[PDB]
Amino acid sequence: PLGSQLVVRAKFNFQQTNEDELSFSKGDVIHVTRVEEGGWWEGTHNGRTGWFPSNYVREI
Ligand SMILES: [Cl-]
Ligand SMILES: [Cl-]
Ligand SMILES: [Hg+2]
Ligand SMILES: [Hg+2]
Ligand SMILES: [Hg+2]
Repeated sequence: PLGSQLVVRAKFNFQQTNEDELSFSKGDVIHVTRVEEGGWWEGTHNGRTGWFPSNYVREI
């Protein structure tokens, strides 16, 4: 559970590949909540929480 206040911006549109993943549109800002090796981070956006590809975002 990330303690710092990391925010990222989506570089692409992402359709969740699983129910536990975050769908989002290019330009959306995501608040990172978990960061695990493997390329998938967990995050929040508009009250929704889930995993997403870390290579789809740019740290703000
Ligand atoms: Cl969205
Ligand atoms: Cl948005
Ligand atoms: Hg992956
Ligand atoms: Hg969203
Ligand atoms: Hg939003």
